[PDB]
Amino acid sequence: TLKDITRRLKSIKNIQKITKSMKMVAAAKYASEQSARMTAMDNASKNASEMIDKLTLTFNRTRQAVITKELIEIISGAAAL
Amino acid sequence: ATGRIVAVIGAVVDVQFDEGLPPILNALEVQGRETRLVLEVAQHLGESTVRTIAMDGTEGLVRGQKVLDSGAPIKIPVGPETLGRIMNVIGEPIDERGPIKTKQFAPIHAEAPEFMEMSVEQEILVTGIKVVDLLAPYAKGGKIGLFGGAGVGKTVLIMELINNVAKAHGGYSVFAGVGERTREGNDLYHEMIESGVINLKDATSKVALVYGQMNEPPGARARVALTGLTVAEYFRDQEGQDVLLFIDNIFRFTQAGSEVSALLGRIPSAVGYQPTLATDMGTMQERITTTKKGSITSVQAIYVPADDLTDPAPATTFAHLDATTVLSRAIAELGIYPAVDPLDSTSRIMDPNIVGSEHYDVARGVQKILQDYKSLQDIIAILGMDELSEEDKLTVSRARKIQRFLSQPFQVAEVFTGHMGKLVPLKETIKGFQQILAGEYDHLPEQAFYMVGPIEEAVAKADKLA
Amino acid sequence: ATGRIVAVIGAVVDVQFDEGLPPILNALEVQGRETRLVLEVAQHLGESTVRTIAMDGTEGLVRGQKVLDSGAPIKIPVGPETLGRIMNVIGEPIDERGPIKTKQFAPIHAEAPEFMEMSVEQEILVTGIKVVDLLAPYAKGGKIGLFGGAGVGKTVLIMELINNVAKAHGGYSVFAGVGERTREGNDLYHEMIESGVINLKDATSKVALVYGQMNEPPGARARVALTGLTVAEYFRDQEGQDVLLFIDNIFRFTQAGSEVSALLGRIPSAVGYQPTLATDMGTMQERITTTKKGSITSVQAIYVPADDLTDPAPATTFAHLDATTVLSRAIAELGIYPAVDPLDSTSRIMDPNIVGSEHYDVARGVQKILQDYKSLQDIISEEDKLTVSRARKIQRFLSQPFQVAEVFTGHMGKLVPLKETIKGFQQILAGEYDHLPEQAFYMVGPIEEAVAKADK
Amino acid sequence: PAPATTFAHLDATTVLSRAIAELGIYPAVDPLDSTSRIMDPNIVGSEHYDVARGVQKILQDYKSLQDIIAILGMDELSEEDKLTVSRARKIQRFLSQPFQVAEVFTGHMGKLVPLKETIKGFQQILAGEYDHLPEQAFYMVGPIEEAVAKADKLAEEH
Amino acid sequence: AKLVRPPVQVYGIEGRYATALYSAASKQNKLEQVEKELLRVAQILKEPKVAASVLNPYVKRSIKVKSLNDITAKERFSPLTTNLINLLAENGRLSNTQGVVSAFSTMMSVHRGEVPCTVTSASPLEEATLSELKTVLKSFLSQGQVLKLEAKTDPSILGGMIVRIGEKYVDMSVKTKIQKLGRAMRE
Amino acid sequence: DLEETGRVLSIGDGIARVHGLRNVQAEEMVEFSSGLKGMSLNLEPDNVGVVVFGNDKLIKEGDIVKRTGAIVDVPVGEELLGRVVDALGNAIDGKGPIGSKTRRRVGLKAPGIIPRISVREPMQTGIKAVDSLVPIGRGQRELIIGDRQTGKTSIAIDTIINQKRFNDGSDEKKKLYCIYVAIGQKRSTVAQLVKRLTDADAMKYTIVVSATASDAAPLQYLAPYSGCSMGEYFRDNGKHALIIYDDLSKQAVAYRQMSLLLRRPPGREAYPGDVFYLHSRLLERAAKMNDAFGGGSLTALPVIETQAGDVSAYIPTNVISITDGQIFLETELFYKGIRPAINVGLSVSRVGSAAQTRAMKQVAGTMKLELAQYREVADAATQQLLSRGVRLTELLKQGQYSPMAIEEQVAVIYAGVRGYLDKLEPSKITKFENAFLSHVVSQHQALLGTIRADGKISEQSDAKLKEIVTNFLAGFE
Amino acid sequence: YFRDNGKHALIIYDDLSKQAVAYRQMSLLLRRPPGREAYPGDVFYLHSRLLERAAKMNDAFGGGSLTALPVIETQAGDVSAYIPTNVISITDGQIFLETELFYKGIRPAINVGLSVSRVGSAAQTRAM
Amino acid sequence: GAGSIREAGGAFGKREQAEEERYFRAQSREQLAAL
Ligand SMILES: Nc1ncnc2c1ncn2[C@@H]1O[C@H](COP(=O)(O)OP(=O)(O)OP(=O)(O)O)[C@@H](O)[C@H]1O
Ligand SMILES: Nc1ncnc2c1ncn2[C@@H]1O[C@H](COP(=O)(O)OP(=O)(O)O)[C@@H](O)[C@H]1O
Ligand SMILES: [Mg+2]
Ligand SMILES: [Mg+2]
Repeated sequence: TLKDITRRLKSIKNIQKITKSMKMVAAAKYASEQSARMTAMDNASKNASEMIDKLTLTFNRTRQAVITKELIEIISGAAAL
Repeated sequence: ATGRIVAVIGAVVDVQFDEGLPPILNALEVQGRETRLVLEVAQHLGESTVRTIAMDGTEGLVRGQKVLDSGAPIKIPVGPETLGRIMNVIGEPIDERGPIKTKQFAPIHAEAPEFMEMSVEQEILVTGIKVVDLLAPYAKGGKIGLFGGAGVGKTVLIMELINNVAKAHGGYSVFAGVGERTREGNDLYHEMIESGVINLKDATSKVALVYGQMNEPPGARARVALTGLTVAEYFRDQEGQDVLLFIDNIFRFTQAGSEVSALLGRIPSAVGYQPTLATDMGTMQERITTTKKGSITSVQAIYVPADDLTDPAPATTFAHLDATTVLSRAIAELGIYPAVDPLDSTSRIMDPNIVGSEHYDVARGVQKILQDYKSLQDIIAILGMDELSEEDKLTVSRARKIQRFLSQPFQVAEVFTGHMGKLVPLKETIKGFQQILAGEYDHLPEQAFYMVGPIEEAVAKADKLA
Repeated sequence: ATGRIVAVIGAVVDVQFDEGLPPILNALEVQGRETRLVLEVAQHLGESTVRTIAMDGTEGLVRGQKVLDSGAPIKIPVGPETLGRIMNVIGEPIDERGPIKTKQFAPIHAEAPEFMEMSVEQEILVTGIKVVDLLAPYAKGGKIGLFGGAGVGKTVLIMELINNVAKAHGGYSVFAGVGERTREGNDLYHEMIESGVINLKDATSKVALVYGQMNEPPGARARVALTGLTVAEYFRDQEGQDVLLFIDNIFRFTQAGSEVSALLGRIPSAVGYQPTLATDMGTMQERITTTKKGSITSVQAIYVPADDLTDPAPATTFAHLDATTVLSRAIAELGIYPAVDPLDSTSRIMDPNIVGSEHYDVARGVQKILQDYKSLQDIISEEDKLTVSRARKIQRFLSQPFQVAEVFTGHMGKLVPLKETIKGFQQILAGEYDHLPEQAFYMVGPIEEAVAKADK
Repeated sequence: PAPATTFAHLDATTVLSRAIAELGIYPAVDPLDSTSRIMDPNIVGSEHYDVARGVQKILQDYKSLQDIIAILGMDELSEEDKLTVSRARKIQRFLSQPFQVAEVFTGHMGKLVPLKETIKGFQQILAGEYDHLPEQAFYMVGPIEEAVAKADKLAEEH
Repeated sequence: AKLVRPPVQVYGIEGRYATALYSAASKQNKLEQVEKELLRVAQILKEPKVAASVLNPYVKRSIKVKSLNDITAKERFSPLTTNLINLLAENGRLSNTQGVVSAFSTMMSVHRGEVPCTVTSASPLEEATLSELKTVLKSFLSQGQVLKLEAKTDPSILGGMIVRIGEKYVDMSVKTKIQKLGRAMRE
Repeated sequence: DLEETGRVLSIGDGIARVHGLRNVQAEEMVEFSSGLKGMSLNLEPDNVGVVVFGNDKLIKEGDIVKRTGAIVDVPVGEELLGRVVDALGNAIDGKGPIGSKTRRRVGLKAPGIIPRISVREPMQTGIKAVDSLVPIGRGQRELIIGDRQTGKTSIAIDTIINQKRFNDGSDEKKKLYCIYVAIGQKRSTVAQLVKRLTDADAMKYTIVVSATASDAAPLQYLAPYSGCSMGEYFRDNGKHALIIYDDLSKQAVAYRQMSLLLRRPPGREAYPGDVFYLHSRLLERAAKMNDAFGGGSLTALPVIETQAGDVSAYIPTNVISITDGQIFLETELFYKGIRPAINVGLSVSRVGSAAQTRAMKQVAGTMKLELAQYREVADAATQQLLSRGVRLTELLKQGQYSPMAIEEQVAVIYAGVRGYLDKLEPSKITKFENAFLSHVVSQHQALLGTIRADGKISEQSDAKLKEIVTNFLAGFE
Repeated sequence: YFRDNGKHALIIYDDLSKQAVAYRQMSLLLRRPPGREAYPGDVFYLHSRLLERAAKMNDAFGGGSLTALPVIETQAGDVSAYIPTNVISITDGQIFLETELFYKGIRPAINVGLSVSRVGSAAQTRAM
Repeated sequence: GAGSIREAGGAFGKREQAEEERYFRAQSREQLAAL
């Protein structure tokens, strides 16, 4: 569903930004637990951007399919006249 | 009754009869052809014109060509003489072993059994596959459907079911290849000969074969499932036998309907499908049934277009099945084979009064822990494994062990893996999953459960790894 | 032959001919109009009627109005007298400088060159621009997708390509403004006049402009690319030149084809484009190629709808592109001109079998050092600082001053040869200039200029 | 197209949300999606307008902080931000109201809050005058005196 | 094969068959004869037994075209009319026949230059003013046309007369006059 | 004469409505006065719908259409070898007419069940990754699927070039005649490909059927079936042909255009309902025939282009459900420098494993197992698995336009899987490989020749290989 | 009229989404072939020939001008809809408004990251 | 996308809701007992 995918994309882009900022804060405070937090939030941001890329591919596929399905409905309704 | 062709459009042929218009579903023979070209009447268009679907290619058909009415629908030979033989959509032998010398012929169009002819018995059908036996067990006399996208393992699974169930079967068996690979039919034929199930020297064969494969025009692909049904219905009604009916692929039936629906002049439905999709599917599927005159166990492979499980054809097939095995590409790419989705496969004998409370509770617990792992997937995926409770970590560990243990090496899949195929009894399956659930193997590495048979092979593999 | 208008539905006109129907793609002149209205035949409907798409507005047309068959497709004036002019899709001057006085006309509908007229070997079109020639060179006869729009110097790059090809290779340029905004068309005309590419006084103009504006019906915007391509085809086949053809925008060419196909009543394909999307694009793009006489190289501004690269229009265009040049704003903010992103610009001929082992090795080294530099920028050891230094120098050295900008910046314009480019980046990579300061490589030509600037 | 076309024919849209009804807040009016053409300081007075805009702003800030709460949890928030979240949850509950027609759905009695009482109560929550009272004291009450009485009772029980 | 198109156009099945027959008849200079034959064949068509046999949908087209064939041979028609009727019977457009007929009729309605023009009045006006308008109107015509007047009387116009000369249309009625004055009064 | 002649009623949308031709057959080639040809698609009670094999610009209403009396067929024979023809079998390379005395219908049905036998003979591509991990047999249909510019055509061209060692030999049962069908590609690309094959001396046994991006959609829809008939001429006469369809995504697009212009109901992604049948009836004709039918074969290599690597789309899935396995080419591996960019974990060959030579099995079972373990891993045992997997991955890379004999692939994979490369650092594996091969080619032709003759590595030959690899790895950097 | 007579006009179309909807109604009822979102093939032509009439004349034509401020309502912020895509393609820039910025207290709720003016500083006084 | 994580549902929106409810039931307990 396009709306499901848009909600999930928004949620995960937000998670990505939050983990990125937490990583920057940890890399500031790193000047053993702080380095661990820095790497943990870095890996979290990497995984979030990975999921964002996959979900963007899915989103584009789904919106193209929705446009085509609506066109086909309109064309089929018009050809019945 | 002699008519003449007035229009040819692909697989659809309009025939004009001056005297004696033939009923719908009749077979008409085109005159002046080297091979037999049969047209099935689909519509009366008025003005003494009928619209028909061709069972072969319509190249070389001319306007004005004569057409004779046979007086009855397509009639195929039915009887014990069809065993060990290969016939096409119209019942011709396509194995070059000469004519099929049965005593009776049946029309491939018949009414489904009545409501008072139904049977309610529900014995279990043990296959030797752990995931099917545990989570979605098949039933004797039931309807089994194997869903799956392209290249996820429908044919490997149907050939494993032929290996496990059809080999040791007591009764007869019919295999209908509907819109599949012709080299797969050649493979199956020669594999059934070299296994002795088809005997080219006497009358000891136990399997009939019907084939209209993906090279055939849409009319043949639309009627070949009906031909296989007709053979199985003879073996059920007229001999009381217990029949196995393997169809691969049943989706192609529906698909072929689409291809002619355009040319038959019908307003399309959703996804460009025939407006008659559910009624056509039901008219076909209600004949594939058990009556109180005989049992038919049906295994149908169902192609899922573009892995879309809500496509009209699989979504409409779902309601016709007693047990469904839904293969997943995501599960296949993890290396788990068969790629059965444990949280998407169901069965109607998964009821404690039928499988016993032990089997029922083990299956339910496995599905619960897999669903819990699936719930945790998001947190695991972003924040990693370190942010879970020790209870969440324990459930993830057990769920991944259960995941790998659901995989299994098949005897028909050795040739492209080398690993010997394992056939696990039902009690062994219940026992092994019960033990993984109770916590008796929380020390073994999760790769020790991958591609083994019973739980003892898991312990042996875990030993060998260390 | 003379027919009469029998139907006017929007920009679609049905014309009935009592004798001698015109072939499909023929041009028909509607008679009795204040301005010239041309119809392009698209179908034969039967009953001596043809359906046509109009090249202008159809207001005030009357059923029964006479229409004249011209006996050919749309014909435009081709020749040197088209250089420095502006014409529309039907070959009319729209710059108010009088008639375009050529000796030869050419139909805008022609077939791609035969299989035996193709050049069997790929070769590089040298532009004299360092980043282009090195990292993502242009194939002689290829299609180049220019990404990046406003605020990155796309027009300065276009004019510099026109000037560099005219100076180095002796070939002219055509600029097809498909779906061109009239404001930006006027702006570009005057930018080209000031930078010297167009010259309104003598015969030394280097580019021919063909405009089809946004306020024109879909048929006009669909055929304006073929009009520009016909001018370019004259310059290639009759003059034996190495022509440039700029197409801005190519997505608008696709959209005009979509609108035309929807007006003609055709069932739309997937997403919504015309069912003939690939063959429209193909019959246009196959004419831009190297024959045995000359070549046409085409730089085509690409727009990606919804930033989805799998959209049918970009995905059908990308099948034809031989190179990609990405103008980035992050590179322009760094003062580097041209703003060509050095890591995102790609080329299919960047292959040791086409460009040579040395060119390919230099380009791969430059690319790896720039990747390494951004990798190090991520966290900000021993030689990490040396890669940082050499990558800063490489970045600065990709910049270059353009001739068409001399009246603004004052600096002189550099057309770097290809050998000089390879050698300069080779030497910077081998460490031969680790003593010069990094600001000595900014806005110079060859590497000799970098050492002479560090002498200061 | 039907609701989207209707929107331009109205003077004061009230948009009910399912995300709000599942919190238990009734009526499920979406505060950040409802609109009125008389929500103008020159019409409703600057006090009414300022209170309304402050409520909407603190609810939008609560939205923006909930992502941070999802990742970093609640204990790692600023003190100003914990205060924002507290006042925002209190304002959410206080927008709820028991209806006379929903007496069967809730068992509660109907309350009809006057205008100045509404402005005053929300101004007092935004000012911090009720930081010490729990948040379940504002759920399904009328005027703010009822929120105070409910807090006193909820304490006197436990 | 270049057509002889009629002066006025009719569209649809009626128009296509009428245009085909007009073109066929103008090549052989047999227009008046074909006209008289279509008048007669249409009045034959309206025969109740014949209408019942020709509109019948379950009668095979073979027997029906043979019936039309022999019942045209009983009339001794031109080859053009015979072939027209067989073409209509063979295509199954016999139901449109009279329409086709009238189409051809109305085609030649303008071939004789007969210009149709109806004069609506309030109450039936007498013949003196009628010949007056005869003469003053045939001034409205080009080379060689003759009037076809149909004096209609609807008093709801309560005065003046509305004259429709072909497609020209003059409104001398008093209702439009007074409404125009009233609109000038209010606007 | 309205029985062998018609007059175009209407033209436009690529389809000509023709009046007459009362004797024309369904799917028969007709010919227009303008020299163009067409296929009688829809016979209707009043008209014929004709699919034009060319531009509509050439046909006007009223134009006369004669009928050829022949269902659509192309010339076949060995007179096509070395020629570049269009979708109808007309030469486009300027070397005169094709001297073919045999024609064959493009729409013939595939051989049924009985005429076939299981695929047994190897079809040598010359690519290490393919021949070791994704082996192809003669009679198979192997899909080459991937994004744009990931190396698909390069795999096909290397196969065609590789068949030169066999087509020069004296063993006729080992020769392979190649057909390359270009469908919707650039014409310059096809000219460069023909030159690349002429340089490699590979055109003398290659037919190139070209329906490019500027050709009408019916020609691009027809080109695969013309090429398939040209290859069936060999399959049915005891010889062995290979055929590449480059690519079927563009044929599917051309067929969708033809269907939408005929106003047929669109389905998923506006494709017709019978876009599966379009490809299934074509790829079923690639078969291995048993010895009662000659024993010849026709191997198919359909190419499919995905968008953003999505292989769960409509046409990719269709062709995956038709063919006998796939070779997934990944963009991530192509950009990282791994070339061929074969995804060895997703690439499969269902029926080709029984066709691999014995020596290649001897080394490739181990190679497959070790690369699998390396995929599962990414201590001192897992670091050994990482080292071995990295070495094998570097060993599977290969240059372009240089395919290898099977014995040389065996030798190199041997050196890799037996462990001789484990102390070389990975960035030198490639270098070593070339060096090693050069040595084994110059000083040790007899070991290669005997491994070629046996088809297996004898323990004598295994000892020779061990000696040679140890002695070479010694005096190496 | 003002643009031609040396004077300067500004025009605000509030809004062009509704004009597109009206034109689509007329077209669908006239049985013209529908396209994406049932809009006719020449809805781009509609808005483009409306909007190219906003020009700046040179002094040889009086120096007058017409500035167009078309308004477009997007649904859920979807600027990839058909009519928003068309009018964003036609115009010289956009002022994008956000509802989140509106309720954050940022009013006028202009999104500065997304807004653009391709004229830019050439339309500013030197002080600004 | 200010409340995108909890308007999406799922683990990151349900865990957020649980965390908020935990904290504020704690605070409502330590606020009622101090009354
Ligand atoms: N094994 C290889 N080694 C080095 N370079 C290679 C290799 N294979 C391909 N390439 C390079 O990748 C380039 C593009 O690959 P190629 O054209 O063969 O594949 P493709 O997928 O068919 O591309 P297209 O989208 O144009 O059809 C080739 O020109 C070649 O330079
Ligand atoms: N049980 C299995 N074990 C190992 N590999 C399998 C198994 N099932 C499927 N596969 C792999 O997936 C491929 C597809 O098998 P197949 O059943 O023919 O696909 P489809 O679902 O289209 O019928 C097989 O060739 C095999 O490589
Ligand atoms: Mg299968
Ligand atoms: Mg290619």
